[PDB]
Amino acid sequence: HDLKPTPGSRKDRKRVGRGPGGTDKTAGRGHKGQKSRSGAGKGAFFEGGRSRLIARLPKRGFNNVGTTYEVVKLSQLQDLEDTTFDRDTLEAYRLVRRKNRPVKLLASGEISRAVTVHVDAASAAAIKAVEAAGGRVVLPE
Amino acid sequence: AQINVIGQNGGRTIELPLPEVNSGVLHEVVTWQLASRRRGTASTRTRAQVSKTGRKMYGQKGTGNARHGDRSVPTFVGGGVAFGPKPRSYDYTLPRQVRQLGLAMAIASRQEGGKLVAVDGFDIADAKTKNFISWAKQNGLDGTEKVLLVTDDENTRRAARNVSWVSVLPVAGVNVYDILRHDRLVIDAAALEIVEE
Amino acid sequence: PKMKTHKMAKRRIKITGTGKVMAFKSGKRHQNTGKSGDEIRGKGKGFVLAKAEWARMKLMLPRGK
Amino acid sequence: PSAGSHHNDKLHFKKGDTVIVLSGKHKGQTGKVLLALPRDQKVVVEGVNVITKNVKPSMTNPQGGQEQRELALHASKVALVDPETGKATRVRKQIVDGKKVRVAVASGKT
Amino acid sequence: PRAKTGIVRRRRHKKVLKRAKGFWGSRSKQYRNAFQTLLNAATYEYRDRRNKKRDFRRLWIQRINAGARLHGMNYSTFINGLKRANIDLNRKVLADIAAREPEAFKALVDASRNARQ
RNA sequence: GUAGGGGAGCGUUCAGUCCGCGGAGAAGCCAUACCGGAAGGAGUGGUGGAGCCGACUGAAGUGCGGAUGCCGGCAUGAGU
RNA sequence: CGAGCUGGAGAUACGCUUUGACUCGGGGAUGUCCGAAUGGGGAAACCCACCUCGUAAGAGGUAUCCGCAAGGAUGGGAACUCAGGGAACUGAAACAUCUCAGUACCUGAAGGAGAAGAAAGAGAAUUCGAUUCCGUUAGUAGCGGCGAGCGAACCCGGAUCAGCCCAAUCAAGCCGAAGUGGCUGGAAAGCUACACCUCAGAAGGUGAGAGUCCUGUAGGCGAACGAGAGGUCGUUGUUCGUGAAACGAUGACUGAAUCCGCGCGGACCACCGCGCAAGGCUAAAUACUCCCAGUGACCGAUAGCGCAUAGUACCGUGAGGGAAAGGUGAAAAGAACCCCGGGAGGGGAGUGAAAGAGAACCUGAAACCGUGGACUUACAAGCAGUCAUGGCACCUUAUGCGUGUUAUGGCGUGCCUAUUGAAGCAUGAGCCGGCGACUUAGACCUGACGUGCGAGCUUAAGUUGAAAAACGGAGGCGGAGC
Ligand SMILES: [Mg+2]
Ligand SMILES: [Mg+2]
Ligand SMILES: [Mg+2]
Ligand SMILES: [Mg+2]
Ligand SMILES: [Mg+2]
Ligand SMILES: [Mg+2]
Ligand SMILES: [Mg+2]
Ligand SMILES: [Mg+2]
Ligand SMILES: [Mg+2]
Ligand SMILES: [Mg+2]
Ligand SMILES: [Mg+2]
Ligand SMILES: [Mg+2]
Ligand SMILES: [Mg+2]
Ligand SMILES: [Mg+2]
Ligand SMILES: [Mg+2]
Ligand SMILES: [Mg+2]
Ligand SMILES: [Mg+2]
Ligand SMILES: [Mg+2]
Ligand SMILES: [Mg+2]
Ligand SMILES: [Mg+2]
Ligand SMILES: [Mg+2]
Ligand SMILES: [Mg+2]
Ligand SMILES: [Mg+2]
Ligand SMILES: [Mg+2]
Ligand SMILES: [Mg+2]
Ligand SMILES: [Mg+2]
Ligand SMILES: [Mg+2]
Ligand SMILES: [Mg+2]
Ligand SMILES: [Mg+2]
Ligand SMILES: [Mg+2]
Ligand SMILES: [Mg+2]
Ligand SMILES: [Mg+2]
Ligand SMILES: [Mg+2]
Repeated sequence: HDLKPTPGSRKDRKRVGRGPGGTDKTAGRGHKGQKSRSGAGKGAFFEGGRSRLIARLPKRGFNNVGTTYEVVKLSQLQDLEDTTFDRDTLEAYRLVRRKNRPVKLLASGEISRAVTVHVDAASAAAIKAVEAAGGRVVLPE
Repeated sequence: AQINVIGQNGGRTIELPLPEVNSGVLHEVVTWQLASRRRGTASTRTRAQVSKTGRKMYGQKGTGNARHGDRSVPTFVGGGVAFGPKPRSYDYTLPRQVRQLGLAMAIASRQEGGKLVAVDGFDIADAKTKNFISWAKQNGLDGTEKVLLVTDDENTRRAARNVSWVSVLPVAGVNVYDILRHDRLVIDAAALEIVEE
Repeated sequence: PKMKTHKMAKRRIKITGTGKVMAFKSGKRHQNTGKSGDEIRGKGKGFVLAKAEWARMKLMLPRGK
Repeated sequence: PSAGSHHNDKLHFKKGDTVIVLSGKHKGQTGKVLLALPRDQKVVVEGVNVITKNVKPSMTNPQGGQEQRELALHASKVALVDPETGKATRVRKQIVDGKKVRVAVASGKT
Repeated sequence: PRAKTGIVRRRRHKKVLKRAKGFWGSRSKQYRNAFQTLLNAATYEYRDRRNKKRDFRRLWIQRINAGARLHGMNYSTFINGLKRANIDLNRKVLADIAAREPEAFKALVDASRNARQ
């Protein structure tokens, strides 16, 4: 019973109606309207009576899923990672986690100390700037 | 950093939750814990339920009376409740992190108390209560506080059970509640420095 | 329950970085032989809406795609 | 809701037995058991006393009349006795014979 | 858990009905008419606070006018010659002087007139 | 100052916990000229007969003059 | 079990039982008539029979279908499950495809569950490996007057595991520790001075609150009996609305190969993969809850089921609808007896602590009706108040800022809702009680406050323990845009 709650960490709700204090009558709702009505459904994309922007517009293209590539960054194999190398499960037990996708390595930062990579694919400038700083890139067969 | 009782005398480990213990995270974990264990049970009926058949009762216009449809209605005596409680469950999963930090902060709050008694032994003969009362008496347990046991020895509990001024928490099942719920923690000692690590 | 994505919109509106929503320009099926040249060219494209009529779109999809 | 309900309709004593009133006005008095009603958990000790008026009832007796007889009681101010002490006197159950069961105190028996 | 009015309403209500006494018929006895009567009563209280501040001022005034005229002075002329000789008296007091204190009012008169001409 | 958004709070129950009262009398009810800025809350007196106030915290079937609202009681019309 | 019993029921008289009753557990025997009714009929509970044995009194049999017989079926069951049949209101702000929804309802069958099930499968890894269930993938892939809206599965984590065969311990009960003295009180359990028990401080009863009176609990025992193929045409199913329509699925027409063979991989073709149709059963996890038990930030008499009990009273030709109902006391000690009256009712008495509990029996609010008293009121015009003064009265938050009442004055258009505008001759309402309306759900969306970890944050289903919680990385959010 000692304790107490963090100042502002629990706000007391609104119970609308109840007095002129107070939220008299109406309950926020004003006077009449379709809004006034105890009834579901309005909803949120229902502009006017009308026809919507939503359906007034060109349907371009379609929808392909595709293979989407998991980001690996330079400044993350770099800086103070002190090359424990990429291996396989190693980068997983660090900071690049998904499954059921292939990993990609691309630029962003700068390059120094020599490292060999173990990725499923990579950008041209990436293999470029990592070989030119002392290390390979293992692309599968 | 605090002393034991019947075996060793170590206790200098166990780091603690400063600035100077927090009331907020406590109250959080407590009220949470209290919630998690409620029976979720207050059922009432609505119109669909109140055995009060659909049938239009009388004339939609004509009678000189206010208009009604059914007798199963919120404005009727007898009828169903409007906005009543139903069976639910006020439980959630408070994130690990703060369970640990609470628990801790409780222990602590009672160490700088200092209502801790770190215990390495227990001399309570064979499972008898009077022996508990005696041992107790000689560790500093006047009789004017609520005391919470945590050990692992069936005998000591069986001794610590009927005691009006004491509660008996077995092994791990320990919580910010019970502890703050009380005046004293029977620490014990065994799973304290090793539960540190 | 889980707020449905408006498949009405899965080929006609786009999110971004800043959060802004884009869509295309309109008039490219019988608004043709008109023409004019910079019209027909202008309309194949794409563009960000104003504001006011933004949030709606957003609420049409949760994933942003 | 019955009175022996919470008392497993159980009469700890018996018709005959001497008794002493624990709590009440009749604190401590002796009485043979004249009537022991287990379910209602009610019972008559020769102590109690009461003055009852049995109304007109022409037959028998034209006029009414009255009567000094005694109001029954609740087996929970009834107490069995200890021949030695004779007071507030619990009971243990032991075995004399020979599959005959009996009843001591802290110094048997009764 | 459910929570009947139980008690609260009787409380509120009595509060009103205890404000509500001396009132003629139903007003003093039924809640609705009572509370109601009191809405209007509210209006009358507020306004009539400032109002009485007016009314009294009026009263003092007519008494002074009297006073002046009791010799040969107008109210306006008396009070004006009592602004002129700077005799900065409240008029409530002036009424008091005027009706409870004769020869004093006499002098204040002679003064005002002097300062007037 | 109307619709409206914002701010601080009053009361009701159930609940955790502490202060604690009660057959030399609990709650509830009844009277009143005390207190608080207001929701409200205290003092004492009469009622009653066995339970309850206060602080902090939590959760709500949480505050009614209206709905020709619902249940119940009692008035008018009428000694007609 | 061991002393009382003779049902609620509260009444007399009759009795019964320590040779063991009454109550309890466990079997048996007897069980009229109706009802699947079933010997035939019938307007259910009634009518009339025929046959076998009996001395009669009686007893049995006499439906229909599957069967050689023996034997099984009929009818009922709140929901739960499967199947044949299958609505509409509604939404799309109109409607018709569509959505409501294979929902409501009807029906058939069946069980304590059921269904489903042992791959011509998912499928895309040349991986998994019967089903049902939950988590998740996932509002993703897709469906759609591409509108409203509709919405998977594989993988990944759990629950529980099974695969077999054929045709050439609880249910009655017993036993269980430890306090007395004084005090208030009508009454001790409370106050108090000293006590003892605890594997027992859960609870309930006892004249007011009992660890140590009682029944119990922790614990310990515990029974004779007792329970454990293809194709075509019209269609449809899955996210499947004729769309490129695969596949299954059947109504009508057609009815191929059987191993160098058959089926699928979403038109279709080769290739290359996964597979063995035409035969059956299958526990387990899962669903429900009439019923039994345990609990409760569920209700306590307008609540809670409709019912403190009743589907009754009452309404209805019927289907069907369908109430309000609670409290003397600690114990009947239930008021002998005198008084006015035919009575009803009351006034004593007497009991009790209290009859300020007396059977219209706990409190006893308000509207509403009255008796008495104060101050007032019969030349007066009124939303009934206000505010100022005088009169009279009173003195337990109370002799001054008084309180009650009043006369005279000034002043003054009930409330609510609806409105450009309400005293409105515009809506509502006899009065007072009590019931009466902005909520809940989702691990959805987006924000404000807060918090814990912080380039890191987090579990869900479940598992184990459970007077507590911990485990659980499967997935989720952040990480890079176009
Ligand atoms: Mg507000
Ligand atoms: Mg309105
Ligand atoms: Mg309007
Ligand atoms: Mg009318
Ligand atoms: Mg002025
Ligand atoms: Mg409380
Ligand atoms: Mg209460
Ligand atoms: Mg009303
Ligand atoms: Mg009318
Ligand atoms: Mg007449
Ligand atoms: Mg008339
Ligand atoms: Mg007449
Ligand atoms: Mg018995
Ligand atoms: Mg017979
Ligand atoms: Mg027949
Ligand atoms: Mg229609
Ligand atoms: Mg429509
Ligand atoms: Mg059937
Ligand atoms: Mg076809
Ligand atoms: Mg179809
Ligand atoms: Mg096919
Ligand atoms: Mg009541
Ligand atoms: Mg009811
Ligand atoms: Mg009489
Ligand atoms: Mg009078
Ligand atoms: Mg006149
Ligand atoms: Mg007159
Ligand atoms: Mg209103
Ligand atoms: Mg108008
Ligand atoms: Mg009028
Ligand atoms: Mg009107
Ligand atoms: Mg109108
Ligand atoms: Mg935040």
